[PDB]
Amino acid sequence: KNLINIDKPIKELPASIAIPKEKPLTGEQQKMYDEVLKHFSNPDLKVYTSEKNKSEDDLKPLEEEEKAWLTRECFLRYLRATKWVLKDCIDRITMTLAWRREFGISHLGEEHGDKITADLVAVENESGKQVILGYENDARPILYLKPGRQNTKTSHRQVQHLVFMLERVIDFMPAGQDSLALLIDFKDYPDVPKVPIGVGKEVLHILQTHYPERLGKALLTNIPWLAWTFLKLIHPFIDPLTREKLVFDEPFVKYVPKNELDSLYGGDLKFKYNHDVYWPALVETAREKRDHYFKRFQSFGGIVGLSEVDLRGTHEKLLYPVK
Amino acid sequence: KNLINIDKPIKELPASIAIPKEKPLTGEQQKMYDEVLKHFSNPDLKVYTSEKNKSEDDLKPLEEEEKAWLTRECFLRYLRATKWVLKDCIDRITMTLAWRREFGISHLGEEHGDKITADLVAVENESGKQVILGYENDARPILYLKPGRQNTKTSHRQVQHLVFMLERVIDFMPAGQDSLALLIDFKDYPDVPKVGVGKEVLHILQTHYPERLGKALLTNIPWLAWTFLKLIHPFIDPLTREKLVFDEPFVKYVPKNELDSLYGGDLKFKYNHDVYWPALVETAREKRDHYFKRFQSFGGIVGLSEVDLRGTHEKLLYPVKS
Repeated sequence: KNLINIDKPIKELPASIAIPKEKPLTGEQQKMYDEVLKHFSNPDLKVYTSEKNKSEDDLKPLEEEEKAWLTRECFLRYLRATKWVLKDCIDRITMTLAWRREFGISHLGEEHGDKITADLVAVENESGKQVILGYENDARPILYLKPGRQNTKTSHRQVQHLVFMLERVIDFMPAGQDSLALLIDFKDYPDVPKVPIGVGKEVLHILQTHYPERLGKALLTNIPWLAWTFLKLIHPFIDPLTREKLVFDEPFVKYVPKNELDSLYGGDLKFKYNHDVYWPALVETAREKRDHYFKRFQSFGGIVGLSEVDLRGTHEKLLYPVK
Repeated sequence: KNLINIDKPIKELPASIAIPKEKPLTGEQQKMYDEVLKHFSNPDLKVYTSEKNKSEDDLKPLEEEEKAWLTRECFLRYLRATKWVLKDCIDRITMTLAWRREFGISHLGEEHGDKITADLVAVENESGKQVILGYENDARPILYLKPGRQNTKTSHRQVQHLVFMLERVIDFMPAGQDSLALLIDFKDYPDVPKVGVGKEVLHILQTHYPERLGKALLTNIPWLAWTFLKLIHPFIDPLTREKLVFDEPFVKYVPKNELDSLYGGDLKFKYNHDVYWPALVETAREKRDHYFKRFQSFGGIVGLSEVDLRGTHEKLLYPVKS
């Protein structure tokens, strides 16, 4: 039958998928990067404790978990997102640090004090409306979004749930990659009892402001007829780089290995969502990844600027020693 | 209290809305335009009789009603849409002529032989899912699209209906304007009985109606869809996103006395098919009769200006270069 029955996240990137080569930095880009590193490596630096309630009178230094989040690639994502405008890059990183503090995820895990816990959001995922499973052609972990399986009413918890899953998919990043792939299925799921808007604006703000360069590819399917037409109509007018991220009306297998894809979309993975099995496995797997990540961070001096290639790897010597 | 009950299309652009003056052409654009004019003014020109069934062995000369469609502004719309690439402009105009013939609308009206008649598509508009009414700040006639009021099963007739309405809003273009404004309401309408096409509609819109979308005002957008629009919006080229309007008071773009009260305007409009449809069709018909009569009075030649065809002044504002 060729189908592979699976019910838990795939812990590692298979050796069959190579890690895409990283685009090189120009002498000047390398110079701006050093400026960002210097700024955040300042032992006296203090940052706002909140984004929404930002106050020049309430600043706090970088904690250890924050220094571990301020990585080489974190700097690069912001540098590229702000089009290498040093001042904007610094400001954005600072505001995301403030937001992570206000939102309750600045500690890199509930085990370090995060207010956003697995138990807090677990109910939101009981119908499997979001699933982390598999990796695509460019080694990007896959996040399935199935709005047609909505099981709860509009609430702020829905936002915390989304942020939690995004942070988890990020934990699943293999060494050498920092972008994810979203597979969005708009189909209606009647088997899922439907529950009987402010959240939209907060979701948008978070996605556009605090997760720069995370969208590697977006695979769309079962798009509503009318929505499809509007996408086709505006498509010729979307910036080249962005349009290349959008994939639709194409074989998903063309972008995702067959054994890494849900059979529901042409792959070989016979996946059925079972909460009492999938959720505990996801949380634990993510936990082990961050434990390793944080342990490496400490073994390398616990300083700002370390590379995620090194933090997520096991090689003895640093591939990217800090200047 | 300050509302106005209305149940039929507004026939003329009010004197209170000025027609935006057009930008003059550069010496180079002018040169290219003359090229288009020369090509389509060729007395020996023959063009395909169909787009989908295009055949080099089946070419027919331009009929009188087609020369009337090949206006100065028709050439310019295609020139602008093809980024002033002569070869592309000429090819596109030719395929649209071929498409209009195959689709059944190459005669400028059922009165001249159009296969697409008002009677043919009338039922598609019974629930008022599309309405032509009013003009906005830039004198663009307004076309309302209420997909939540769908009253029929999917079919090619729905396509014919859409094309018919587009051709009608074009008949409503005031002299000096050739772009329309679309007001789309995605709200669901339960009070309306419920129940490739999508691909055909896309092809027509993207290929045979260049530069017609002046403004697209959107409202009652679904939450999830709204998020995607906001997310991709920063990456849409400037000119295109300026055309899109949402999360803004429509009155900012449409005079209140030209806007449906459901969206903040003062027009209290209720769709009554037996009243609205006959008026729309007749008004459009009268506009087409005038347009064609003017065309004939000016020699019935290719290249005439829609400003002159839709106006009443005696002397031409845009004489055709001999």
